[PDB]
Amino acid sequence: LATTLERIEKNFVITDPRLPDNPIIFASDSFLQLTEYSREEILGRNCRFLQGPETDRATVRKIRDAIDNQTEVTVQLINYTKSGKKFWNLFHLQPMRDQKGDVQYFIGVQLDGTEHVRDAAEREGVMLIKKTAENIDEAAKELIKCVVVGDGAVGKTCLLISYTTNAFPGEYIPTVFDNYSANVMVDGKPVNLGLWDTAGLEDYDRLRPLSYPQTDVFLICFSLVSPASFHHVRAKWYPEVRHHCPNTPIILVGTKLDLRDDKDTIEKLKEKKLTPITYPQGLAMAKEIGAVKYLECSALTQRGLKTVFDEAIRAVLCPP
Ligand SMILES: Nc1nc2c(ncn2[C@@H]2O[C@H](COP(=O)(O)OP(=O)(O)OP(=O)(O)O)[C@@H](O)[C@H]2O)c(=O)[nH]1
Ligand SMILES: Cc1cc2nc3c(=O)[nH]c(=O)nc-3n(C[C@H](O)[C@H](O)[C@H](O)COP(=O)(O)O)c2cc1C
Ligand SMILES: [Ca+2]
Ligand SMILES: [Mg+2]
Repeated sequence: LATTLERIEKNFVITDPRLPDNPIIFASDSFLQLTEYSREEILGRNCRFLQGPETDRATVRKIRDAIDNQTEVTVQLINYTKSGKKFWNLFHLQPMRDQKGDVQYFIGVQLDGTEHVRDAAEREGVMLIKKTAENIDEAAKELIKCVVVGDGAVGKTCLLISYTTNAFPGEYIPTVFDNYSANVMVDGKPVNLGLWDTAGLEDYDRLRPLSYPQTDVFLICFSLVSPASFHHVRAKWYPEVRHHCPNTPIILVGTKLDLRDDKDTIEKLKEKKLTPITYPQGLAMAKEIGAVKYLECSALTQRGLKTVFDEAIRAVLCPP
């Protein structure tokens, strides 16, 4: 079918207006190059970070008004790179609607230059960016939406960071919402996967479901070394997901696989009169909640990590 997003060699972002402050959920390589930001630095944030001292605030208000009214707009305004380099941005914004006809995303295309353009030059630029926006809209239809839920501190953010950047973040900072992207080869075909990271904390219960509409697959995560997090799969995560999304495939993911055989961890659990969750126990839970797959992984060693996302995609593309 249609091209994937990574083949569109233009500056653009896609945002999710259902989440607080309409954050970026996809950014093109060209946009990264233009703006000097890393992908993780800007995914999960509102695009206003591009603005600065010389930006015309009236023009910014036009953009806000268009977003609020869910209509397209085309403007020119001064923006800045991460290092403070000024550029002119011939900017086009348009809503992307789902099958029903409701707004699902906003698409924004930037044509960068060194001055405000007019007459013929303006007309040419506007035509180019509008065409680009239409190509993005077609390609974005196949963006797979995967939402990751589970208790606080089970490793949701670490596994996303490990998978998408091969690093390990370490120092625990609780998440509100954040987003990650991956282009994954599945049976020799490129697939764009969007990953919505969410807050495990119960006090975020009223916000979390803002991420749920139009989800293609859920990963419900629990730590293999926290029996409480495992029990919460049955008591909390499964029922919450099913309440909003009765028919969406779930993959059950056991995290921190590397700690299941860790001597200190086993000893600490023993002090609490507990033991790690075993593979057979995790599998039985998966069957209980009707998960299409049960998988184990470590963000630290990356063991099993690739398979998680490969199977998330297959759960959507290859539904038996
Ligand atoms: N040994 C080991 N530690 C891990 C692994 N994954 C996460 N951790 C540790 O667990 C802590 C919590 O990880 P996070 O990914 O931030 O937890 P979270 O699930 O995103 O928590 P919330 O954002 O609050 O919902 C991290 O500080 C890591 O040090 C892992 O695979 N192996
Ligand atoms: C799809 C999308 C792309 C955007 N791209 C830019 C951009 O390239 N440059 C910019 O200055 N603002 C951009 N914005 C506008 C800001 O995100 C924000 O909507 C604007 O600053 C007005 O809202 P605010 O007053 O709350 O900041 C974009 C918005 C969306 C929805
Ligand atoms: Ca981010
Ligand atoms: Mg997190």
